[PDB]
Amino acid sequence: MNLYTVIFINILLSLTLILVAFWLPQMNLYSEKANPYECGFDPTSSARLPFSMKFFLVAITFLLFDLEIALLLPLPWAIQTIKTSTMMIMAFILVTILSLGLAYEWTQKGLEWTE
Amino acid sequence: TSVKPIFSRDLNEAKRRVRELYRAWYREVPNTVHLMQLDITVKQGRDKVREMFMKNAHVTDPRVVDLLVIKGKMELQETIKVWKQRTHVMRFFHETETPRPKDFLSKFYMGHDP
Amino acid sequence: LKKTTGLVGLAVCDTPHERLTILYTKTLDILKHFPKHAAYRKYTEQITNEKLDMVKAEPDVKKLEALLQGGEVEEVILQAEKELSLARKMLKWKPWEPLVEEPPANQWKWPI
Amino acid sequence: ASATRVIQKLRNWASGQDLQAKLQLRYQEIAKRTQPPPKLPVGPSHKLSNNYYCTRDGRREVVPPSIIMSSQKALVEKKAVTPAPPMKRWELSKDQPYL
Amino acid sequence: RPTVRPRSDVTHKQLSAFGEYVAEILPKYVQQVQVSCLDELEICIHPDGVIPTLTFLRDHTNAQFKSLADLTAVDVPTRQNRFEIVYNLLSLRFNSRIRVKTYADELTPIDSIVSVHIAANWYEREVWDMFGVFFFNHPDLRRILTDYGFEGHPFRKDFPLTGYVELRYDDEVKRVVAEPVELAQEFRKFDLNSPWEAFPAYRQPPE
Amino acid sequence: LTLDGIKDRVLYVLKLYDKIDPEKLSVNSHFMKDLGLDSLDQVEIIMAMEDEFGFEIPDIDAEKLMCPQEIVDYIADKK
Amino acid sequence: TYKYVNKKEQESEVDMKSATDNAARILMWTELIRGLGMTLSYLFREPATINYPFEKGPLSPRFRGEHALRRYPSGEERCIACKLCEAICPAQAITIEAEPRADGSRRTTRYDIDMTKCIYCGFCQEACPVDAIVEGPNFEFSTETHEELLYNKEKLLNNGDKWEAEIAANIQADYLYR
Ligand code: SF4
Ligand code: SF4
Repeated sequence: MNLYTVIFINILLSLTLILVAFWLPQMNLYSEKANPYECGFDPTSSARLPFSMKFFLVAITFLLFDLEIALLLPLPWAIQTIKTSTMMIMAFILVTILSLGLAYEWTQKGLEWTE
Repeated sequence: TSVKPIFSRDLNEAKRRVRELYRAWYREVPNTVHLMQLDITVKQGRDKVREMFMKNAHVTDPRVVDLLVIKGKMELQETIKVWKQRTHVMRFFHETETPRPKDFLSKFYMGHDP
Repeated sequence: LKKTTGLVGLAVCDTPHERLTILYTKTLDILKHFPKHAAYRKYTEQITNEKLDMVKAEPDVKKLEALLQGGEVEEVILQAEKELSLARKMLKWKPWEPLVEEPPANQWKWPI
Repeated sequence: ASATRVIQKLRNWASGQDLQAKLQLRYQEIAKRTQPPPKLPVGPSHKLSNNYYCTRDGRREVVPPSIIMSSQKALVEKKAVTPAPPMKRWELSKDQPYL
Repeated sequence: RPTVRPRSDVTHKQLSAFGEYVAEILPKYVQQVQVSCLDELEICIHPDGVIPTLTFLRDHTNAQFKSLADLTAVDVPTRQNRFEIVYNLLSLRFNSRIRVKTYADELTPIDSIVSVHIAANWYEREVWDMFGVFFFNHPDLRRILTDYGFEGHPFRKDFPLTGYVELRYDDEVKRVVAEPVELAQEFRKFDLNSPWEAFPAYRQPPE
Repeated sequence: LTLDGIKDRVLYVLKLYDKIDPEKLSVNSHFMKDLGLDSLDQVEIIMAMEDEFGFEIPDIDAEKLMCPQEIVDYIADKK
Repeated sequence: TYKYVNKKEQESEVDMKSATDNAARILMWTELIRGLGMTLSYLFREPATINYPFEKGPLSPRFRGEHALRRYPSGEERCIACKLCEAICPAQAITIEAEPRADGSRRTTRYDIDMTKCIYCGFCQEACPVDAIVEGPNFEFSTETHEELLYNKEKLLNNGDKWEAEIAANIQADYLYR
């Protein structure tokens, strides 16, 4: 209940700050003021066109490595096990195959931002 | 008499280039009005394009017609891009200035101008 | 033996004597198609012949560069192939012909 | 200049270089703002004699450019020439070649 | 004489010899060759020979002028061809400078030398923008220095110093609008010409 | 070649030109002579035909095109 | 002569000690720590900032500031309506309408200097044959309207009367150079 109250208090504080920011000052709104910025000229495009990012393979690899992270994270409770040899071998194999995947992608130029 | 042409041998292909430029301007006017948030309508812009062609439409020298076509293509290119802004494309309409009247009574009532 | 030329984009270009030889002989062979009265033909034959003579005379790269005085030998090679390109372009043109048109009388009069 | 010895030692060690010798604040070694009056020299052609302007009139030494050939005025074995002798190659610097 | 420059007749003679060289290599285009008393070589050519002259001077072995320093125009509106297009070229190999002149009018374009020197792209854009001299085969020839909707070529002699239009913010239309120019000061022209001639060497013969 | 469809859609464009035809058109009515138009109005008509039929008419045949009859037969022999 | 900035003479080969030094430079971020030390030394230096409105920046007697019209020690205005300062003014910022005075002296009736048009080049004060127009040391004369920077003869004479105790001293310190 305590953490819930602190979360709600922080949310209410941020809402109070932005409500003060919006209801305190004086408003004078017109079209040239609220136009998009674009460094002092009218934008050619609509800023919603396709962007064509260059690190898409790195993003998918990040998804896979994040799930490898999720696999690796119960290690602080895994080291409390009674066997510890199969645990050590399994952790070594997991880190080794993750590193092998990273090395293969590096060799095949996956993380090189193909334009 | 005995001059060097620049694109057109005579007036016919100069008029052909004029028609091509006019087609391009006529097609580009709706896209310009949609992209740049213009107060005007599509009919007003096309009438302005016709007005500009008409005010240039008294010249019978092929070189001058070709140069007018070239300058019109440059203006059309900077309107195809958004190099020209709303102010630049609304400068064709003269919405602010009052035109000087064409009658002698008004030009006599104000100013010593012919 | 030279490691780098010092100019960016200029390759080291080993055995430069053979390359200069073939460029100069090609320049002479295409100069043989010009008219005999072409001043460009006469002067370019003089330049190419004397440079080919000194490239046959000097076998060392450094001393050959010192004799040629056209910068590095790779710069000399680039200048030779550009002269060959100019020879082709000047065969396509005909600059030895008389003047195409006299200017007006006050065209080059300064001050007005 | 008004810094303690410990702070000067820390500054010198952190910079790696001696700073009190060449500190970038000017204290007293600059010139005084009030200077003695000058007496500027007169140049040549203040001679009061043998100083006619026609003998040093550089502005009227300018002539119209000389015509080498003309399509109107002229109406028109030897070696090929160059606009100038080719530029001699620069020598590498001796105080610091840094090559 | 401590107030007069030295002359360097040696480099004057060198430039004269090279002017003879170029004039006899290209008689089809060269109309005049002159060397000034400031030791500068000018070669005035027909407009048809701009490309061959500039190519010869770009890569000829004895005339390596591979760097284009300047490309400008001079409006002299009393000759028949009112624009004098001037190319200043630099020879790093021979440490020399040459000047090549051609002429144009408002309706006679000149072939662009972008295929010879790439700086000629922007230089010819500037020449077209400021003088209205069109250039054949120029990639994206357009204005470079004037305003986007600007009309007329302002470096011409007949164009006014203040122009024809001026810009101001208008609050009714909420825009930056163009109006006919109205000066509150009216720039005062000064007749700073002495009625006595200064240089008898340039005294023109009477009409 | 759907001659009646081509004809009445061309007539639909001409009626919805909003500059001419106050019940003055015919199939063989000339633009410059009968309708009293000029080259810019003619190329506006041609561009309307392009926008209505979905194919491009070049300038070389548009300048020899003079009447709605040659519009409909040109569209017929093109399609 | 010339020198190279990035070319290396031969190579230092491959050695275990040099390899260990390069490895420690890469891993231990030695040049980054060196830059940290440099800006730390700058932290422990003394700043060059002056307290502005109380400690003004240093200047020179040649300094071009605000324009002023001077007077003779008798009180007579120095300007003699000769207009060559506006002839030499590269911005055409001066207007010098003039007429004979009541006592017949050649004086000005309108002497306007547009400070929004002036480029502060001192050509007027170096062209003036009687040291009438000067550019005194005032630079803190910023105004809240455009019109206050359109000076007339009354404003220029007021500036000359205000700053004469400093302008005369600067001209005394400077006139032997000019
Ligand atoms: S300082 Fe220069 S620009 Fe200003 S008024 Fe004097 S002469 Fe004119
Ligand atoms: S201020 Fe000086 S230069 Fe200007 S008009 Fe007066 S006397 Fe002449």
